[PDB]
Amino acid sequence: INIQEDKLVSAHDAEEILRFFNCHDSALQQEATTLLTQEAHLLDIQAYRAWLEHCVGSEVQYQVISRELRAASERRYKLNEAMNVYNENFQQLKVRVEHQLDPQNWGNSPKLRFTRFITNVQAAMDVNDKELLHIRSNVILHRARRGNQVDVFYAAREDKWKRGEGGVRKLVQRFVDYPERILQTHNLMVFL
Amino acid sequence: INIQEDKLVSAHDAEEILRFFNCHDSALQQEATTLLTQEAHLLDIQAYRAWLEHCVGSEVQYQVISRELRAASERRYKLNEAMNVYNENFQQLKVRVEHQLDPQNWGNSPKLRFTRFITNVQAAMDVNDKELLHIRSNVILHRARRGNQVDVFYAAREDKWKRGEGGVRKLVQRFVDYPERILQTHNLMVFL
Amino acid sequence: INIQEDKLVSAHDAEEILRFFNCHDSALQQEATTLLTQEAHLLDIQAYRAWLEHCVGSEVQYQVISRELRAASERRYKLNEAMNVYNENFQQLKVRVEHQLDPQNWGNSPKLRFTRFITNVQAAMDVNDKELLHIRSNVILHRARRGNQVDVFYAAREDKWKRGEGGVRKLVQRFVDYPERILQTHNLMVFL
Amino acid sequence: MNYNNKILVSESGLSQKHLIHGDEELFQHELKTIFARNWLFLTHDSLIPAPGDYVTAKMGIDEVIVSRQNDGSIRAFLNVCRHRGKTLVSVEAGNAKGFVCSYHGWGFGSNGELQSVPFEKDLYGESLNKKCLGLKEVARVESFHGFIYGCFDQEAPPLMDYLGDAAWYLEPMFKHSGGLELVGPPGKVVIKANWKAPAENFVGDAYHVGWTHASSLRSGESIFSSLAGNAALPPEGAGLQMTSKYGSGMGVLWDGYSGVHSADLVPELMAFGGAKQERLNKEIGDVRARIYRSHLNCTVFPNNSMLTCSGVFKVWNPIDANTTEVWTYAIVEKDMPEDLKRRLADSVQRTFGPAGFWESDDNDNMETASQNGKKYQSRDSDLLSNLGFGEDVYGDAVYPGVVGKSAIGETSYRGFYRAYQAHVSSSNWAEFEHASSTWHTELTKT
Amino acid sequence: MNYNNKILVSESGLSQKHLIHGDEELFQHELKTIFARNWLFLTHDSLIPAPGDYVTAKMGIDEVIVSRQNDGSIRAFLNVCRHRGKTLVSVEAGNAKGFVCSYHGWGFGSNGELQSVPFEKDLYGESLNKKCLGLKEVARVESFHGFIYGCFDQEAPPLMDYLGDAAWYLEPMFKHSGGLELVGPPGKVVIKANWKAPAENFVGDAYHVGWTHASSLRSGESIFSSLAGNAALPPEGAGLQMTSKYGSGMGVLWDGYSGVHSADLVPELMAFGGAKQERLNKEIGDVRARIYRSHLNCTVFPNNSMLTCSGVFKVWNPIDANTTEVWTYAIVEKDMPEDLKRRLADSVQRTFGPAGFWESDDNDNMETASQNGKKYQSRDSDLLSNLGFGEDVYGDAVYPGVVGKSAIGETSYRGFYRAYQAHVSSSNWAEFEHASSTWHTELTKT
Amino acid sequence: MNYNNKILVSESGLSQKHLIHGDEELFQHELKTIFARNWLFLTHDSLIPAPGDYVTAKMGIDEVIVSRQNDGSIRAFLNVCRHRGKTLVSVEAGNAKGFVCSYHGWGFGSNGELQSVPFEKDLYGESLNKKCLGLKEVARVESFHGFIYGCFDQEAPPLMDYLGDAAWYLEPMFKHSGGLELVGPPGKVVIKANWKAPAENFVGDAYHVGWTHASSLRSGESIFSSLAGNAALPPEGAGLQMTSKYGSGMGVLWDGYSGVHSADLVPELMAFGGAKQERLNKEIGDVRARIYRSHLNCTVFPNNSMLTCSGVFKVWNPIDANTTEVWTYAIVEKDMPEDLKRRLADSVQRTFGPAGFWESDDNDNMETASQNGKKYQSRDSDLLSNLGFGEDVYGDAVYPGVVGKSAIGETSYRGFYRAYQAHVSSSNWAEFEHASSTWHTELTKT
Ligand SMILES: c1ccc2c(c1)ccc1ccccc12
Ligand SMILES: c1ccc2c(c1)ccc1ccccc12
Ligand SMILES: c1ccc2c(c1)ccc1ccccc12
Ligand code: FES
Ligand code: FES
Ligand code: FES
Ligand SMILES: [Fe+3]
Ligand SMILES: [Fe+3]
Ligand SMILES: [Fe+3]
Repeated sequence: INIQEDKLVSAHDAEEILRFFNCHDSALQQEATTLLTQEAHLLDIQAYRAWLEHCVGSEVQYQVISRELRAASERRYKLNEAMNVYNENFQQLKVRVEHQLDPQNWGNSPKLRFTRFITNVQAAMDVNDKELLHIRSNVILHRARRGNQVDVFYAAREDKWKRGEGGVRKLVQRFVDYPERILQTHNLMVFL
Repeated sequence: INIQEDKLVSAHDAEEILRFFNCHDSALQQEATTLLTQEAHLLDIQAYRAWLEHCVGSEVQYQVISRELRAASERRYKLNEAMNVYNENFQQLKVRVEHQLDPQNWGNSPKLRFTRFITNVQAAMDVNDKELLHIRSNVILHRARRGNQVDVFYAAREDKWKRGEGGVRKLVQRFVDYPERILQTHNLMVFL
Repeated sequence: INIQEDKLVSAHDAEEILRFFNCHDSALQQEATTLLTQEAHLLDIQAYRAWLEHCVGSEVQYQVISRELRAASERRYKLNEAMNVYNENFQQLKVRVEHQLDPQNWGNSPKLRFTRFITNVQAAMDVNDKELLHIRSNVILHRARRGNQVDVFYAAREDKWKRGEGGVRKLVQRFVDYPERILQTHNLMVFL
Repeated sequence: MNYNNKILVSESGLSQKHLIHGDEELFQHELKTIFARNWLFLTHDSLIPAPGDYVTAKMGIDEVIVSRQNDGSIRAFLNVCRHRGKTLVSVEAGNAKGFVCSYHGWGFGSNGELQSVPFEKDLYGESLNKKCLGLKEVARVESFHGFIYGCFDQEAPPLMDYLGDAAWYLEPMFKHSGGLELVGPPGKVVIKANWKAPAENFVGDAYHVGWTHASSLRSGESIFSSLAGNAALPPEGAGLQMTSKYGSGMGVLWDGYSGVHSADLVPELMAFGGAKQERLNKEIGDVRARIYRSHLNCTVFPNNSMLTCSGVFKVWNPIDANTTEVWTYAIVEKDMPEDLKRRLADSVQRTFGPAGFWESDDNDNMETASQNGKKYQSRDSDLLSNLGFGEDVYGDAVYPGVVGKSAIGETSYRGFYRAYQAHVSSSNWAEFEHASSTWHTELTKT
Repeated sequence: MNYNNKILVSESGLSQKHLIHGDEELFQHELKTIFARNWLFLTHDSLIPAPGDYVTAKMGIDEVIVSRQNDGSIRAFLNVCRHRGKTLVSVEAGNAKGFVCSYHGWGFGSNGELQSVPFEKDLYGESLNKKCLGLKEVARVESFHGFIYGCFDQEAPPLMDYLGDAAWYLEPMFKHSGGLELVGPPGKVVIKANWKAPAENFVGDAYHVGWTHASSLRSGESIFSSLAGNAALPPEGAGLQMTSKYGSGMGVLWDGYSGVHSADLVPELMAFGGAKQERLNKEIGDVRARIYRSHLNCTVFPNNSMLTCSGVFKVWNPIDANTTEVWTYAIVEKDMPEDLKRRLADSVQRTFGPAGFWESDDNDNMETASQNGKKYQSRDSDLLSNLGFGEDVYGDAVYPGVVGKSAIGETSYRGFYRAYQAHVSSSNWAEFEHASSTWHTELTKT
Repeated sequence: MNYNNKILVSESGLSQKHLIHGDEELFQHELKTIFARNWLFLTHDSLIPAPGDYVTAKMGIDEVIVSRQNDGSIRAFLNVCRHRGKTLVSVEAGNAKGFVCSYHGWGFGSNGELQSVPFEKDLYGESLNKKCLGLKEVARVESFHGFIYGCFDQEAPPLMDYLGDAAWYLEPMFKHSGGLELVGPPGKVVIKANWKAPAENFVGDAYHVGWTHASSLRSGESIFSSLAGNAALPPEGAGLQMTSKYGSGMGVLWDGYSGVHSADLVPELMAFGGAKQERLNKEIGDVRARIYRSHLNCTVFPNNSMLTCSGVFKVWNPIDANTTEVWTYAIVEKDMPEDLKRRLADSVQRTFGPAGFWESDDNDNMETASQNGKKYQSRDSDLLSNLGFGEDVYGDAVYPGVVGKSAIGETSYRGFYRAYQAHVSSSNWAEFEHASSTWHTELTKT
């Protein structure tokens, strides 16, 4: 993509699309779909320890940002563009998992209900690191609790997955630029 | 999954996940996707008779439950945990189909509009019954009527499908544990 | 489908379903999925020029209708049944793309955020024109802007795609019958 | 609006202003004069049978905890912490000796008492008067054959007296059958209707059944199937309608013991009810034994309704003038075989639950009638309930209450709305009683 | 708020309190003093041409059924059953001899009469006075060259008189062209704006076009393309503005017959309009023939707007102070070739429909201006409409009404808001007339 | 409700009516008597350091533009165009010399002045008094060590005086540390709570921490981890509570410089704070140097809160009685290493941001306590804040303000609500002052 002509497209977005338009490997797309479907199943049943063990690499960066609204024509104001809703290493994810599982987490009784919808899966091997798999996917995440609370999250995920212990592919980076600036879901206490 | 360690996970959910992590058959996942996409198409165009004929087995149990909210630590109160929003045999589904098609069903004029989104498809053959296919999938169901009524349903479906008349795979069990305790969709008069 | 028996089914809908139940080509479904996922990616990053160049055929008709609510039993009133929310040729799509990209399109600052979820993909070659590919898919489209504006669109798309310049498959017809009669999304200024 | 003077319901209950289904100021006024004053359904013994068992319930827009005490009584308390007002209990049912607040950890007993305060000695010393900090208790809690009702107003009549002439009709099924159980948990669904729309429908509306439920009648082949599409009117003497001083009323459709249940249940039910009727003839007389196995569509004023024999049990929980949370339970006779109880409970939900195909037939009727009450040109319009007026009686030798001796009419609407208007225009029970001293005379005018 | 005394609109319409776009109590007051009092657009002959044809329409927040009678007249009725208040008709258009209620099956004729009641003889006997139970009828229904308007207030002026000086400007296109057709069905979209925001914009706002619509002007290459980004001001004598006693007004942009339509339609349209103009010169004179093929941006008070030549026809249906349901039709000249009518209708929706790229340019302007009317520090602030004040005339020898002889100004805002304030502060038409006896003098002060 | 007479807060701030968290009429009244009267947080120098830099901020429900002027001062203006009321600026931050309206293109300077009007000469001539059409300016804008507050009421006390006795506690961290920076952009999340629920929690609520945050305490292994599940009460002399005339207050937990940060940050922080404390002993004395590195949970009345050392900075932006938009920034000491600043900012958001696991523990407490204020049986109930009453002092030789010399109590609630009641019952600052002339005496009664 020429971002001087396609005026609304960011350099980052143009780079990411180049990644998937080039070598299409049908089998890799299927592998990626299975990996993500299984990850989502574990998360939906609140098997957070199993998720860490089976899905998350020791060197993970798990990051969800919220970008400040700036003018499309802005070129002078150069202060921190975004904040980190999540920016977690494995240890920090483990803290969040222990928080979910703690029997004095009062907000988890009665038990929450999660349902995840994963779509638009794309997969490509990294050119330079032949063991790094780029996976892009979109998620709709439905969280229901306490009779009449219903929160629905929508996001695109830019992931890198790599083979780890036992040759199991695990998440080493997830990046989400959350599309809604002001959350209308009470919080973002869900694993996208 | 060890549910003594993964404290939030139910025995039922742990059993179901074991079913799909074990023999992955890529072709079966594709067959399952086709079956469910075709089922959803028939339902979306309100071809309810065609759905019964092509998709639903004579021995079907079609079940959607609503579970009462109980304490995560509850161990003494042992009365009926759930009610059946649906718990239908083939005959009962036929009654509901005739109700939809009746020209004095005033609520069906003007004609409703349905759009279904099926995702996260997983398929595995039963170990003991080599002709029974377990299929798991999630559905978002959008129902629009009467200018400005819009209801959106979200659910995970645990299905069993088996070859019937003419070797056509048909639904013999669907189980949904509906995630929202208090419905905010006027009713649950949709086939999930 | 027999529409005299399946009383709620339109002749058009019955014809379209006949198209996919007949020759299932698994590889074609995969090709279709890739095409639509790539199209949705281009649209989501607002690469509207790239979308026109890579995805849209010179002879395209891009059409979204809104159908007036009429009685299910109506047989006498025969005036225009629907209006065209979109009914665009390539030139008209280009006008809309230039409108999006114009630096005095004030509504595009701060930049909008789009996320598309494409599901239920079906593909079949046309019987008579062996170079025409019929693709059906459903879309959930999430548009977020201006802190707290969130609009979610839901639709089924009936597409025809054909190989054009460089042998690239491009959209030559899209038809959507929008399911909600009164829009509750401020406008329908999104490419479904 | 001046509720002392405004004629919202005309003399004899013959009509009501349409605004009653839409006006939010009136809704707020009903919280005081209807819901804080009258008896409201909480639960059944069958759902909290053992010491420590509890459920949550709504009373109007308030939420209460309803708990079985160690002495076998039931007490109910606002689900609100006495410290900084947090909701105490976030589940629907359970068993516990007490409830601890998740904010600052105050612990209340099943009896409502403030039993513990974290670090009380170190923080409050001897200063905290825990005896004065018990949960706010529902003043009155009484049972009608296991069905537990509450009332915030200490001055209310006893529940039995409040049921008035309706109790006589309920007793064959509620008492003489050996007793009923409520099968939980309930279905729960929000509809965009005023609570009065379904309440009036269940109290008194046999007229709608053939037309509204044409498709459900045709499709289920239930015992009342002949009514579909107004193809047939029930025969003369097919039933009656009744109403009472405090607003409760019902229709009686003779012999319809299988109710709305599809042909799959009709034979077993008609056998079971007829067998019990044969035994009851000797105990309570032929007429009351027949009432036992007759279909009663009843509203216990204000917002609890039921269909006996069909076994449908409803609470129309108010949220605002055009929003109601519908709770649906099944009622079964305790001495039915367990397998029949299970099938009957599923059939109740199949027909009248969240995906109840019969209930679905009513949605647009209830919702649009309610919402039209907000529309400018309809606010001051008159909803009509005059069918059968001038043919009702009171003091009949066989059937008590204000009675219309016809299966289809609007007798029960008139009694419901007479009581409603008397409450809305009154500041307390004494004033309601004064406004109701000629209640039956008003209803039987010509 | 005391609407008799509160100055919501200042003398000469020069400013308005911002709260008028946000205050819900005022919205409720407008239901009475604006929507229940004035003429509101219903439909066109072209949409209900044959006996039995009907459509539904909003009048304020009320819904009405608008039906072609056997005698060729049109009558309109509240879409509300006279029994228990259910909405009668759930579709937008059709053909029928009557309407049956889905609740209890009462049947009303196309003429509003209660024609049948199920089982009337057996249930009501001779007691039901069906003659008194016809649907509540819209008091006044009149046509302006096929465009059908209704008014709930019997005391209103005839529709022609209500259009006042605006009628003279509309007649070349509405009458002398051979007549217009409305192409349905309309687009329907909810915006989070007060109804007055788009109403004032269409009545009077040429100033916004170059800047608000910069992108649409640049992108479509329509005939007005030179305005994009305020790159150019229209020439002197490029147009005029007008307003009238009862609040209707418009801008006139000379010769702009292709309007907002993209270059794909410009040549055919400019040929078609010029040819008709040549014929009309001889019939109605040069000035009025030119007005025929000039772009009129008009609001017919209160909430019906249009762009002639562009062919955009709008109803700003009120929902609450910050919610409006926008209905968009296309208007076409009946003697246009059918293929041109089709293309023009699609282009109207392309530019100003639900996905209208021009209309989209206005969303944030309308929505935020409305919502800011709720914000505490803005409620008592003054929205300005003083552009051109002290240069308007009345009684001109060529152009009638209060007229600003410049293409861009706020003349039409001042007339719209003068009428608005006179209605809001009046209890009936007689009082509005008294409050308007010096209307043009007020508007032409210096 | 008569706000002059209604006792919403009892004498000495000992209790509050629960309706204060739910009543929408009171919310509207607070817009006038709380938000339009008092000092509200806007931004920090660090976010608008250079001429032309701006941000948007809420002040109550109003939105303002906050701009760095060429002379280095800061001015703030309503984000509303002076023409027809459109929102001027649709972004959150930027750099510009002015702001152009997207409706009709009026251009305002960074100084609020109306600088240009499109085609002014041709349209308005010399008639438009642009000098009178500047954006509506926030009357008062003042800084507390770089933290910028605004007030719409010209009569307010200077910000320093308004902070009263709270300023003494803040100065070690805000001033003597070398100064703080605010790290943006903030997280932004809507909760279904009244603004007062989190405001009172941060001002004064140490009691909830062990129980509410049991899971976060156990899971993070932060320095306060010993409190988890009320396993331990802090030692005697572990801290104090204070409050002030104009309502600001805080808790002090001695030495807790690592605050809520997990063990990953504890050692570096405890080293950094202790090193600075050693230097500050000589400059401000031991007690104030210790306060610098002690955890302060503070609310700057009405709706700005913070946790010093943890570095959490909050604005509870009001939307309606049960809706609040929560803005979360991080505060860091300017002379910290940049890598530590980055890690501290991420940790603030990890714990108290949109996905803050600590903040999540508070959601149900805040939301349900607020929503229960709407429920009929709770409106007139009393929320209790009596813990520690009769043990507070004023005028202490070491610690200023009304002070409770214990780590856990409700001193700061009482001061917050005393000020709240005095404002709600007053028409202006003079009346608040009269109502507050014995403020400390009221709070220290026995
Ligand atoms: C509300 C709901 C159902 C019924 C009635 C009222 C009244 C009579 C009746 C009779 C048969 C079946 C259902 C009903
Ligand atoms: C509202 C909408 C469009 C217009 C106007 C008012 C006023 C003038 C005008 C002129 C050209 C095109 C559109 C317009
Ligand atoms: C609100 C939020 C957190 C706290 C407090 C108040 C009060 C004390 C405290 C002490 C340690 C950590 C957090 C807190
Ligand atoms: S709110 Fe319940 S213990 Fe404080
Ligand atoms: S409400 Fe229309 S027939 Fe009863
Ligand atoms: S509303 Fe801002 S220039 Fe007109
Ligand atoms: Fe019914
Ligand atoms: Fe415009
Ligand atoms: Fe907390």
